[PDB]
Amino acid sequence: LPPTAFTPNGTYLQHLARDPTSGTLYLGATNFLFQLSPGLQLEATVSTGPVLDSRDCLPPVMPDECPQAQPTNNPNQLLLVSPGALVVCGSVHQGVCEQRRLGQLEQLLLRPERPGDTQYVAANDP
Amino acid sequence: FAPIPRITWEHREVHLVQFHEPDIYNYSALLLSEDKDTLYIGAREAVFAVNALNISEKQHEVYWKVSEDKKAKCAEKGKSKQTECLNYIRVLQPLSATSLYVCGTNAFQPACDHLNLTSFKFLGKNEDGKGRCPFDPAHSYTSVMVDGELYSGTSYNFLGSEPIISRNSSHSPLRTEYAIPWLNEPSFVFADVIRKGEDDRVYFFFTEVSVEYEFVFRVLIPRIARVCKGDQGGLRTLQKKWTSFLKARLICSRPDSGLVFNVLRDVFVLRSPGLKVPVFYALFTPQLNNVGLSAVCAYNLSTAEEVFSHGKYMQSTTVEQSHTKWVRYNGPVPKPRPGACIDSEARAANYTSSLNLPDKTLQFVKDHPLMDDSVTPIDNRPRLIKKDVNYTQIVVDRTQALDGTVYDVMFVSTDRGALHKAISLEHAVHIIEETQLFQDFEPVQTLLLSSKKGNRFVYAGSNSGVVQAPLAFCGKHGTCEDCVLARDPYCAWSPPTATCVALHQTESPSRGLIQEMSGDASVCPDYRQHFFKHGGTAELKCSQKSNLARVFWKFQNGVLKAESPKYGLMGRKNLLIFNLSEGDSGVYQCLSEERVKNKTVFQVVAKHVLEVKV
Ligand SMILES: *[C@@H]1O[C@H](CO)[C@@H](O[C@@H]2O[C@H](CO)[C@@H](O[C@@H]3O[C@H](CO)[C@@H](O)[C@H](O)[C@@H]3O)[C@H](O)[C@H]2NC(C)=O)[C@H](O)[C@H]1NC(C)=O
Ligand SMILES: *[C@@H]1O[C@H](CO)[C@@H](O[C@@H]2O[C@H](CO)[C@@H](O[C@@H]3O[C@H](CO)[C@@H](O)[C@H](O)[C@@H]3O)[C@H](O)[C@H]2NC(C)=O)[C@H](O)[C@H]1NC(C)=O
Ligand SMILES: *[C@@H]1O[C@H](CO)[C@@H](O[C@@H]2O[C@H](CO)[C@@H](O)[C@H](O)[C@H]2NC(C)=O)[C@H](O)[C@H]1NC(C)=O
Ligand SMILES: *[C@@H]1O[C@H](CO)[C@@H](O[C@@H]2O[C@H](CO)[C@@H](O)[C@H](O)[C@H]2NC(C)=O)[C@H](O)[C@H]1NC(C)=O
Ligand SMILES: *[C@@H]1O[C@H](CO)[C@@H](O[C@@H]2O[C@H](CO)[C@@H](O)[C@H](O)[C@H]2NC(C)=O)[C@H](O)[C@H]1NC(C)=O
Ligand SMILES: *[C@@H]1O[C@H](CO)[C@@H](O)[C@H](O)[C@H]1NC(C)=O
Repeated sequence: LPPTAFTPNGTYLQHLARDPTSGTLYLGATNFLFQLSPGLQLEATVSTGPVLDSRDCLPPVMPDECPQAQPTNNPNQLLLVSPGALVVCGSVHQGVCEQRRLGQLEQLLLRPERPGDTQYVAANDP
Repeated sequence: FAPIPRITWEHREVHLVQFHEPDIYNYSALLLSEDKDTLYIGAREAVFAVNALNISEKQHEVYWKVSEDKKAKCAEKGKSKQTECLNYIRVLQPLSATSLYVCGTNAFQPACDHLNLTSFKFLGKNEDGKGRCPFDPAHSYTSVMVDGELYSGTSYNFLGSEPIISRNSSHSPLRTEYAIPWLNEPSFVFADVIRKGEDDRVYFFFTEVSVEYEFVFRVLIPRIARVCKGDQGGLRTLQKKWTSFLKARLICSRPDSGLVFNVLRDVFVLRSPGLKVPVFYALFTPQLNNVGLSAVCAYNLSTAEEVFSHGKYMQSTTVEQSHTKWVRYNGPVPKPRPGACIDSEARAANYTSSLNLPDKTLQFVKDHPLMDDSVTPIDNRPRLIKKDVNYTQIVVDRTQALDGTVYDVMFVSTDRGALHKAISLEHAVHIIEETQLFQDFEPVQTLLLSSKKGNRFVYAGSNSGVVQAPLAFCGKHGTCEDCVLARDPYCAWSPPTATCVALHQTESPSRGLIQEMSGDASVCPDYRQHFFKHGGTAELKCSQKSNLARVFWKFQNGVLKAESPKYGLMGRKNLLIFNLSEGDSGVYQCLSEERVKNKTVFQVVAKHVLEVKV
């Protein structure tokens, strides 16, 4: 009955985080986020890229201010479960982070609209 | 090298007004009023208001002493309870017509407050001066109040591990980055606003560990830096940070002699009544082998402005592959120019503030605060290089001579409580005089000039008190020759009054006055009797003020040789006739000889009529 394996197509995996509470697993992949049951059943999928980006440019990546912006893939840089949210940091957009609802991966809680240098969290390079 | 001070004035032989409060020390902060008649002194745990015309007249007093629970808190942090754990006034700046902005170390809790001038009582604003004032009385510090906003350079913390150049604005607070490219172990020396589309700039001067140079030990380097008054920081990057911070080497050296002075001690801004461009007079000492040497380099603002406006920046690069080396950047520079102010050009490209500058430009300045070009002195050499003297602070007065030839008068203080007056004569330094300001040889920590009509004074602070000196002592000169030979642009000889007067002060007629900076006392118009017993000994006293002149004696119209047994010289100037007899009677003349240019100037110092009894 439950999957014994999880092999996502058209992507590579970076990170895994287990929710001590519910047993829920979250997966950080290239341009994808997955929510699995403790039995590996796929529950939710979120797209994370590609995005128009350049390591030389600051988010929000504006084409008029960043003409060298080119489509970039988004390997997951950081994926950690906090009491309130799922903490998500990518390789893209200066290593900016976001907060998603635990159990409702699709539901975004916090993703700063216009972030500054003090909010560039993770390594902007896989 | 500069010669020795022509004349030495003992604290005893000149009129110097002194001020100190019993049990109050470290008179390091000096500020004079708008009216120039009231000088405010910032000391350790106290602030005073003294009559600037007679510093000894104490007008007002206010204390800001540290509590025992605060002293013990400081001591428990392994500091000295009776030394460092006290309130050293570090910030003494004008705030308004009715108030001053005051900050003290305060047993390592930098605290700021407003001194109410009408009451001479503190308002108890009790502001946290962290960033504005140093914690340690040992730490470097600089501050300039610009448009009621404090621009300060000091340490951001207790240990002095975090440096900071910042603006306590309230509207738009801005500070430097805590990074080696920005500041690398600086020791703050001086700051001021250089006022004007074009924005004002706030210049900073300091010594820091060099990134461009590598030697046996870490090499220090003097720095000239500036920020734009209108800075508001970057929007996405440089959030609450300087976007206009650019720095450059300040070079003071004579290379044909291997002399390099890489430690900046003081900076004075010569604000010319005539010249449209200000000149920075900077005082330096060498880091290596200082024994000690001092140099005074004068820098034209335009030169520095040229480096900051058009100079190529320096790039940092990785080198094999754990090292960093700094080289000239010859790559593409963004537009608007990184580090530039919001000028006429920027406003045309719809840029109103730093907050709307492209991230390209902001990132560039953040990664390139250092310029490749050095800021060099006027005539590419120091104005003065001196040996056997450790100079501490500097002031300059631009004065017009009788002739109309303008001289920039350098008042330089020493680490032994002395003041030297020097002028760069025709391609050579002339140290007019030296005065012992402090009877206790206390180093002059701070120096402040008032060249204003009437109240023409220099004010020097040390740990023991404050001294008030005039800019000249013209009256000390006895003869016309002595007055001219001084070669002081301030002093002229008055034939009607038979006194050496202070030109641009006295009410004597200009057209009928004598002054020659050449030292040719030729422009000038032109007997102590003794009766000693036979066999006895005579001491004929003779003295003069020139440290650059030597005295010889004459008897019976011939140059007498002060040799045993008949003659002797006591103190190299006083003649000693040993065995008095009939023939020793007559006129004895003490004469001086001093070289000015090529020529020698002989003067009759003493005239004596010695008569030996029978
Ligand atoms: C400080 O640096 C500034 C930057 O150049 C110096 O100013 C300029 O000096 C040049 C040199 O002569 C001036 O050019 C010309 O002067 C002659 C003399 O009469 C005149 O006949 C020419 O028609 C021309 O004006 C230039 O105008 C002048 N500009 C300014 C704004 O001063 C300044 O002299 C330097 N000061 C010191 C003490 O080094
Ligand atoms: C503020 O002004 C006072 C007035 O002179 C300064 O006092 C002096 O402090 C120094 C030490 O920093 C004393 O020197 C001695 O050093 C030896 C070396 O270890 C030590 O063993 C002695 O016990 C003593 O501390 C000096 O004697 C003392 N002067 C007097 C008259 O007591 C004070 O240093 C100044 N503070 C600042 C920050 O400038
Ligand atoms: C600064 O000091 C003056 C000196 O007293 C203060 O003046 C008093 O101000 C009150 C009103 O606030 C008047 O009623 C008193 O008559 C004033 N006395 C004198 C001698 O002038 C002034 O208020 C102080 N300023 C601040 C901000 O405290
Ligand atoms: C230093 O920064 C503080 C931080 O705001 C400034 O404080 C404000 O001062 C104004 C009057 O100038 C008051 O009206 C505000 O209510 C104060 N706000 C706070 C939070 O203190 C202070 O004035 C600045 N000092 C200088 C000399 O620039
Ligand atoms: C000039 O200042 C230097 C220090 O910068 C003096 O050198 C110190 O002199 C004291 C006196 O004995 C020594 O104990 C120190 O070890 C010396 N330090 C160094 C680095 O040399 C120097 O004597 C002063 N000379 C003059 C003429 O002022
Ligand atoms: C001011 O200076 C004069 C000059 O000697 C002196 O007599 C007078 O006492 C001084 N005033 C004070 C308060 O010391």
